[PDB]
Amino acid sequence: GEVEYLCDYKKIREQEYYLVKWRGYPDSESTWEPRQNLKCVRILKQFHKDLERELLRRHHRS
Repeated sequence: GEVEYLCDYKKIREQEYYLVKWRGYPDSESTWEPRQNLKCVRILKQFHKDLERELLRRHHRS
């Protein structure tokens, strides 16, 4: 299975999950996958940096 891109992130409650858009599936077929299922470290880093910037934007608002 190859991750094309990550769509979202959640943590319940110790366990982290990622909404994964799979290569060869349409966008609406993305599925939630626990961190250990995934090998795509570059994509994870880019995803996290992107989200970090958005939370920082929000932190500054306050």
